Amino acid sequence: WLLIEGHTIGIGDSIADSKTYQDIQNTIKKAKQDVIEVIEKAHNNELE
Amino acid sequence: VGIRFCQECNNMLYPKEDKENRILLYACRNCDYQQEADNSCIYVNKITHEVDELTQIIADVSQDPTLPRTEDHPCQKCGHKEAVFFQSHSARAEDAMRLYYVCTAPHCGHRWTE
Ligand SMILES: [Zn+2]
Ligand SMILES: [Zn+2]
Repeated sequence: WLLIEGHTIGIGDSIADSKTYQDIQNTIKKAKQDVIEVIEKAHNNELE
Repeated sequence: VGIRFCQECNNMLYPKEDKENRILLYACRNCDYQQEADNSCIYVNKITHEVDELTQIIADVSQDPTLPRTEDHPCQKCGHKEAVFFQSHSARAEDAMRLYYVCTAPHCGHRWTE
């Protein structure tokens, strides 16, 4: 039956849309900003 | 706490008892020289070994291209805006990520911590 149906993998499976791309980029930016804030807290001796 | 040497053969002086005048003295083990002890303490160790690392920072590190430098913290003596910063930068330095600041100005080298 797989001869009739078919199965594959390609670029279109690994790609996503621009809304999801911008969401991912926003999450990465927020994470980097949080790490910068934690670094600032550590350097200012404000880390408990 | 310090080590003082003999003035005759330049060997190490050792503390010893003066049993009649009841005073600590330093005497050489290789001759007969004796010297009165002013500090009146011999051995001391700090187990927690807290030391200011600002004394261990050479002022030459302002010429390092690899160290980061900031503009927000100015120097205290010359008021120079640019200054490099770095961490404790040593092993057995307990747990602290405290920054040490060195002014990167010519004929300067004031060191402060925040
Ligand atoms: Zn001697
Ligand atoms: Zn300065």
